[PDB]
Amino acid sequence: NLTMLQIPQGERKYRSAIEDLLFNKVTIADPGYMQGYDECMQQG
Amino acid sequence: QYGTDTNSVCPMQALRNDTSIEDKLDVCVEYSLHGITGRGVFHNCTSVG
Ligand SMILES: *[C@@H]1O[C@H](CO)[C@@H](O[C@@H]2O[C@H](CO)[C@@H](O[C@@H]3O[C@H](CO[C@H]4O[C@H](CO)[C@@H](O)[C@H](O[C@H]5O[C@H](CO)[C@@H](O)[C@H](O)[C@@H]5O[C@H]5O[C@H](CO)[C@@H](O)[C@H](O)[C@@H]5O)[C@@H]4O)[C@@H](O)[C@H](O[C@H]4O[C@H](CO)[C@@H](O)[C@H](O)[C@@H]4O[C@@H]4O[C@H](CO)[C@@H](O)[C@H](O)[C@H]4NC(C)=O)[C@@H]3O)[C@H](O)[C@H]2NC(C)=O)[C@H](O)[C@H]1NC(C)=O
Ligand SMILES: *[C@@H]1O[C@H](CO)[C@@H](O[C@@H]2O[C@H](CO)[C@@H](O)[C@H](O)[C@H]2NC(C)=O)[C@H](O)[C@H]1NC(C)=O
Ligand SMILES: *[C@@H]1O[C@H](CO)[C@@H](O)[C@H](O)[C@H]1NC(C)=O
Ligand SMILES: *[C@@H]1O[C@H](CO)[C@@H](O)[C@H](O)[C@H]1NC(C)=O
Repeated sequence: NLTMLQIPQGERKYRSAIEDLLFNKVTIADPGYMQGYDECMQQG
Repeated sequence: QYGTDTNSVCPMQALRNDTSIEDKLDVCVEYSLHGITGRGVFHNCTSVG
């Protein structure tokens, strides 16, 4: 059973189930490559 | 002393007319607020503090 290591088969996914579980346990800030300047302009 | 009170002491020659920030949001301005001066960008927000 290789299900956990495969990309599940709308827009196609880019992470396997185990990759999803690993990334969900790590807190990483979003650098905002596309439009982060305007998002930061929306101060809070 | 600087920054130990919510109000200030000012020489009369330094006083200027009040202006509003409503039409100057999200742009860099010089400010003077009850004697506290600086440069900055202002945005309307939910009240904290
Ligand atoms: C040849 O190569 C090129 C280059 O590789 C290929 O082109 C890429 O193809 C993919 C797939 O089609 C494109 O992906 C889509 O891009 C959409 C636009 O993304 C931008 O705008 C987003 C905001 O609108 C923004 O969030 C996004 O940036 C975040 O995500 C990217 C990764 O995708 C990160 O790198 C960024 O740092 C940033 O990350 C932050 O946010 C993430 C999301 O919360 C966090 O995970 C992350 O940690 C950060 O916090 C970017 O600037 C995007 O909208 C599309 O999203 C849909 O699909 C993905 C993948 O399945 C889902 O995860 C999304 O949820 C979303 O899902 C659903 O999509 C369908 C269809 O659109 C929609 O109907 C439905 O409503 C959506 N519903 C849901 C559940 O949300 C997607 O990511 C990519 O942009 C292309 N790159 C280009 C053109 O340069 C090309 O395909 C290759 N060709 C061949 C033949 O292979
Ligand atoms: C192979 O293993 C995966 C889990 O690693 C199994 O998938 C899970 O199955 C349970 C019970 O049906 C579901 O609640 C989970 O959501 C499934 N996880 C997924 C789909 O990632 C899978 O059924 C196994 N395959 C076989 C035939 O044994
Ligand atoms: C400042 O306000 C006073 C009182 O309204 C007014 O008399 C004065 O002309 C104003 N000064 C300027 C430069 O507009
Ligand atoms: C600023 O935000 C407050 C609270 O959200 C709102 O009541 C107020 O009207 C806003 N100010 C302006 C000038 O729109």
